[PDB]
Amino acid sequence: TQVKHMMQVIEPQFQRDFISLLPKELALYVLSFLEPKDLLQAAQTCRYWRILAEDNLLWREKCKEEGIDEPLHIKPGFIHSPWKSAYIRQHRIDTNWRRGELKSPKVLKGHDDHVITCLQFCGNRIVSGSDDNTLKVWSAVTGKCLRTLVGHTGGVWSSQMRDNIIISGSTDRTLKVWNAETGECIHTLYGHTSTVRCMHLHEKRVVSGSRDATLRVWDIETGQCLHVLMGHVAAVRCVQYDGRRVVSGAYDFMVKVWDPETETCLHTLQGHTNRVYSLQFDGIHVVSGSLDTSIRVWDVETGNCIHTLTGHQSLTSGMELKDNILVSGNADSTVKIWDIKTGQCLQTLQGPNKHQSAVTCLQFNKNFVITSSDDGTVKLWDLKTGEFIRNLVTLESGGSGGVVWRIRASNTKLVCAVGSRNGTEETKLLVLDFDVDM
Amino acid sequence: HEETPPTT
Amino acid sequence: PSIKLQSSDGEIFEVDVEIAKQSVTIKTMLEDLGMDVPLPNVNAAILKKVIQWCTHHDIPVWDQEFLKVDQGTLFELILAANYLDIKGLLDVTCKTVANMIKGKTPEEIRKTFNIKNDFTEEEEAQVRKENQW
Repeated sequence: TQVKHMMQVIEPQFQRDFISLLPKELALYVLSFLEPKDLLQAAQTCRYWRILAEDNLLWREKCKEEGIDEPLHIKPGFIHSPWKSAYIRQHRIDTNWRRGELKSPKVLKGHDDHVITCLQFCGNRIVSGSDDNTLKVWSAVTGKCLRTLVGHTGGVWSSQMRDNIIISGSTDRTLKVWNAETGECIHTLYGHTSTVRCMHLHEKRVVSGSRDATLRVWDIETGQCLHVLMGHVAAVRCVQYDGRRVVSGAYDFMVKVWDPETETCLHTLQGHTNRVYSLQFDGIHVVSGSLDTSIRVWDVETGNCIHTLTGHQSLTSGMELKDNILVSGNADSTVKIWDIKTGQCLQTLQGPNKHQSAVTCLQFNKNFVITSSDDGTVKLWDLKTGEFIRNLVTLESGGSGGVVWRIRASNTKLVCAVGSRNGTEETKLLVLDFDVDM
Repeated sequence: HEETPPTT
Repeated sequence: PSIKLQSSDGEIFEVDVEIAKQSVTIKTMLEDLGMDVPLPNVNAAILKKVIQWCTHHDIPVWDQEFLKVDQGTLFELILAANYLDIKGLLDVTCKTVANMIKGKTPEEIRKTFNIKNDFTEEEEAQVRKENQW
């Protein structure tokens, strides 16, 4: 009835067109066979068509289509569709990343003359972790440091964040729960006989992997140590925890799948001919990436390798998995997109505007892959075509020591951890903002 | 190569 | 097996029980109400075309030649499909119209549908500012 309302209050002119004379419902039914790019053009033919093409339930569907699940709201006349403004807002954001003028980013100076070893981004809070022994909580909206988490004696190397709870890991073989609001250590977790290297936080439990070859499952609330997973020869490099199984990757070339409650090792995955360094897990598939340049896809329920994906030429550092699409970053300067169902390498992200050194990090979504590198750049790529789009960041020092360690992206901003082993680049975060005004 | 904790 | 329906025109058609029940309206009239199918919103010309489609039964080749007709006949086929409840015809016909809008330039659609740009100088600008691509 938002359209009936519109008709009698605007009272458009008489029209001699098929859809103006069709019963209003059958017109919408015809208008529905169109793609949003068409609806947007159709809305500019006449006032009657503009009114018809603002049917809320026609756009609630185009959003559900494109994975837009919430309407947008704002604060003669027009009755705008919130689903339609929601849809446009997103197409504008996408265009902003893709070809929007790059507004100079907020510079977040900190961790002077040290590395940013781990990075978290939740809502409006950024958490940088460093070998300076400290962690720092920032606002993505203001660029101001709000808390410096001092308490660790060795250097921070792992991190996890839910909501105002921060976990940290260090060379001091302790973990630490923190109040992101009050920068207050609430728990110090003891038990690891080596550096606390990786951690993964499911809900009220974090699993930690250590240089001592063990993992420990901890209770974020109480601070207890629920179990200790023992079976790894070499140090434990990467960990994943879905709440039902722990999957771990060790310098001993092995992937281990645990049932934590029983402290039992359910599977030892054998195949990697070198140290496994990176891991993804979706409750069904384990994906491991090795210093042996291969990536393996295993069935968690049988321990069976399903695919061994080859083609990378060096250490697969970071991986991201999402609905059976996998994206891998490697020291070979290349990023690959894979279909872990079929094993096919969908795309190799290289070309004339490829990375010049190793890929340090990546994020992706249904449209884009964001890659960072020691060449001092952050690149944006078309996930669907594999094509280079543009450099979002280009450190002037990229060729002489400038480096991008790590990136986190939201729908509207990109956070970059930047620095250098040699003074060319003051260490800092860059925060890019791709939001649109509406 | 890349960053890693110092060996103890 | 064959049933009888009479158009608003007054012409009664002979149609097999099975080709006619592709319309839920005629099906409801035949089984639940027991009638000689009075169809007051369909003339004999359009009824003949709807039966031609029904007897032959994402845009099939036969359907694209059948619907290669003047805009008037398309309009009446959409209305008869809605009245008779033939989801098939309704979709094929509505899809055929949307396709005339797919290649889309506001002026190109106006020229194809004989539309008059009733938008004022300022209004048109706001509308393009709004549906900005």
